[PDB]
Amino acid sequence: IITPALISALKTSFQKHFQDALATAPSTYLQVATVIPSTTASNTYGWLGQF
Amino acid sequence: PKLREWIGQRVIKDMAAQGYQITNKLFESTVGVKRTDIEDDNLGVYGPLM
Repeated sequence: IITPALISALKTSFQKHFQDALATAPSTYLQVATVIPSTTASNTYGWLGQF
Repeated sequence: PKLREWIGQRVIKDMAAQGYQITNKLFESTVGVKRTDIEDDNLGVYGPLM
């Protein structure tokens, strides 16, 4: 009645659920924020002080 | 210029010996990197900047 297959199916269903939810999440920070990816130990980014 | 009517005469273009002297100019800009974030591998910056 309960097997790892059922747990994996529920995991995939939840994955799809909240992936769809997040993909449609409202965006408001991008209006007044700048997105900057980082890879490791990122603490300094010297584009500031330049106009 | 406009189509002119014959009166037994000829009319050549009017305006001549004049100019405007636009005097084109030049513009530039520059940006920096600070040489620090390269070590940190924070190369995400400078994409949206450019």
